[PDB]
Amino acid sequence: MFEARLVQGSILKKVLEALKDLINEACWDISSSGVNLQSMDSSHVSLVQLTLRSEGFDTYRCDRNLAMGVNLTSMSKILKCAGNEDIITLRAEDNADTLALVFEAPNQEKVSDYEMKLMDLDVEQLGIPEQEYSCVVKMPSGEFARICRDLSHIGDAVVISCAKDGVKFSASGELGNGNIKLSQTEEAVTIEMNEPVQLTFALRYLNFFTKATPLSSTVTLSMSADVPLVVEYKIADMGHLKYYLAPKIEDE
Amino acid sequence: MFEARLVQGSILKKVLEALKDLINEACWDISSSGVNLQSMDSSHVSLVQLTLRSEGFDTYRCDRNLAMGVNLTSMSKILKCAGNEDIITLRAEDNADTLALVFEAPNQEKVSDYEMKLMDLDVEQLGIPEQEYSCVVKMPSGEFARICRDLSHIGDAVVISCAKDGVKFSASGELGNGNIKLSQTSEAVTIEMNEPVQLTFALRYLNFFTKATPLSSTVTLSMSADVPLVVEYKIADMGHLKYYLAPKIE
Amino acid sequence: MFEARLVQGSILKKVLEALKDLINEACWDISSSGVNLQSMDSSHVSLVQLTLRSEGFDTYRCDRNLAMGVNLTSMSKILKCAGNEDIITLRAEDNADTLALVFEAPNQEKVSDYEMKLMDLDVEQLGIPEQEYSCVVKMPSGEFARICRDLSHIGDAVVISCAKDGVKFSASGELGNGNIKLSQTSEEAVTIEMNEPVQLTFALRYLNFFTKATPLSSTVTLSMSADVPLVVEYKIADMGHLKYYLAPKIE
Amino acid sequence: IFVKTLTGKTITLEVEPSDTIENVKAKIQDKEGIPPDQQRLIFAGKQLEDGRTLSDYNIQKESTLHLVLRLR
Repeated sequence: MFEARLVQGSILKKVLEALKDLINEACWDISSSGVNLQSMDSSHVSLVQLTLRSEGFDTYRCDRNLAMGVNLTSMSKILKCAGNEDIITLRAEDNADTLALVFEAPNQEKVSDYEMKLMDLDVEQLGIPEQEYSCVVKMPSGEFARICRDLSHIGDAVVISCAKDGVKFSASGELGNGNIKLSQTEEAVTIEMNEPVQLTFALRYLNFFTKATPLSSTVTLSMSADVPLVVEYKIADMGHLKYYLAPKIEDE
Repeated sequence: MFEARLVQGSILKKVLEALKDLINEACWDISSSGVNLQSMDSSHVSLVQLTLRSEGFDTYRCDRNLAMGVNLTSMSKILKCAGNEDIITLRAEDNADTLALVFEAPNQEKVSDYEMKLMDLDVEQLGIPEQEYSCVVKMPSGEFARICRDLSHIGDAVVISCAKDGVKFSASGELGNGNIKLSQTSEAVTIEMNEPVQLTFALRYLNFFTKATPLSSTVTLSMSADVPLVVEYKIADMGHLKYYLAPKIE
Repeated sequence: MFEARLVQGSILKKVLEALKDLINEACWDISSSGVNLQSMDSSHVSLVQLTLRSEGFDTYRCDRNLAMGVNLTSMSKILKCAGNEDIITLRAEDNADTLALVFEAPNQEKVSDYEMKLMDLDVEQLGIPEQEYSCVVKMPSGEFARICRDLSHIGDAVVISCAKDGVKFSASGELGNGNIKLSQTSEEAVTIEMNEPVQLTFALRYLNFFTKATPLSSTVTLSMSADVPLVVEYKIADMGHLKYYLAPKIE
Repeated sequence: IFVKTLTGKTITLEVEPSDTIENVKAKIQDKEGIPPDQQRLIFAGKQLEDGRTLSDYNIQKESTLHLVLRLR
């Protein structure tokens, strides 16, 4: 028996909102320590890592480790039937050719229960022992989000540039070019660096990543020369959602 | 001449929204009793009965009985011009082939007047007559609406099962299946049954019915074994909007 | 060598909003007196006249007079990248084949910057006389927008009948017809300045094009006369104005 | 005939032996105010079935019937 009672179903619903477009089918890794999802997007470009640790839940029970094949789109389609304050529980048993999701309206008075068939998938891994980063930036999720949305009106790629004197998102296109700055600081931005850096990323995928904005009011950009950008959304003393994206070779 | 002055105009607006996507061409029966409508939808599937009683009008004058042929999407098109607070007046002169709609903005500044042509049409009646139902569920309109909408993701039909202590709506499709239980209190879902029942209905039509949600905070589901479900939306102190939908077999 | 600056940069946004649909590439003539633009729409139908006087700009410098060919849709895309709260600054150099727009958040830190490339302009100036009008109506913009939008469902054209008691907007189609009567008073305050009565038929299409200017002012003014183009006015407060010209239907 | 709840109280009524359970239940709510749904009737240790008549099983006059109500 795997069963997890999560009080805020919103977190789940959102998580799938931040996934379904980037990933179609995935195998959640459900163990004692928590629920993991590690998958390349359907174009094999960006790496996605979701960790929900047993702690952040309220009820967490996993007997035998199991691997749930599921279509994130279907699952999201199910979670759309859940209210935002609805307490949500996932329950699958052993063999588990299907999964059950129960939504309790708060105050109760209403209970909804669905089950979706599962798919036989295998695994992911994609471990990434990682490292310290020559640069890291904590900033409002929404801000970064619209930085991306707007600059995607100029170039098809943004150049992020980092020194403790601020941060700069530049882009250029047939329309001409534009350059955003920040300048440091409850909110806004911090920077931590052992070294300044400049990299070039595709706004398409970043704009995918910003779909997780509703999770944390803060996002974290981690980058080092010759290391993929890791954009970071913290989930509620629960887990985290990481997006890995390889920088362009010539900025420039 | 026929004239109906109605001070809360929203209602008419709302009524039309609850109709146009279901009924196409319809004939309003106009009598001293009030304005009535009974018609089969575009597809000859669902039944609709609208009742607006003369009493419920602030002014009601009918000097004879007439059958107004009209396209509901045209009347709706027109009504969208009316404001929400607008006093809507409705005037069909003696034997004219057209219809007048006057939207009087409250505060007496803007006053708008429209006239839409009518069609040569018939009445066709179709009274049920009436009966008592095993189960009668009284439930929030918004809830019924949400249930129909959410299930329609999952399947094309809904099984509604009414038992003394609660009500369940279920559906199944390729994606999986789902069930939603109400659980009577103990607004405020209410069950009156001399008997339990469970029936299957086409979800698209329920979703058509739920267009009447704005007309009231409370919807009524009335059915019994082997007999059309009845969705009822109460038009306050005025009349009612009722949809009849035959259940699936099995 | 010019830089103007507008806190309440929001205006620029809306200015481009009321425009980009109606006209694609235009030439902003900018003197030492202020920023100005006038152009026909893309179909050679409607006339458009915008003036932002340097009076409103918190800072203005124009050395040598400029004529800036620009694509309004693109400039619109660049404006979208500024906040409504944002204070804006427009900057060009002599010839200036490129215009630098700069966005400052009233939030201080977080300032953006852009360069949009310009175009080689044609030669354009209009014939607007600034004459006296038989009827001048003054109403809230939202209401005119409602009226135009609503009559669009009824028919192609809207007859504006203007008299001293008020103004009535009529329309027709294969549904039937409609009429909307406004009145006087008693922001706010609809008015009629009348000399001779007028009855003029206009095309709801271009009027609905005009109504996109509504976010600019709480009120619109309709200057009308017979056998002369309708004049629809939205007015930037403490700044300047925006005006539209549309020929009535003939006969 | 007598009808006693579990409370140990019978009460008097007039029915015609060789009759139906239902009309009896109706007599019961007349005074008591109980819907014939909310109620059930037990005599001779067995539940009395709806629609049957007494003469099926054997009964004479002056007989205490146990009135036992259905679930809340």
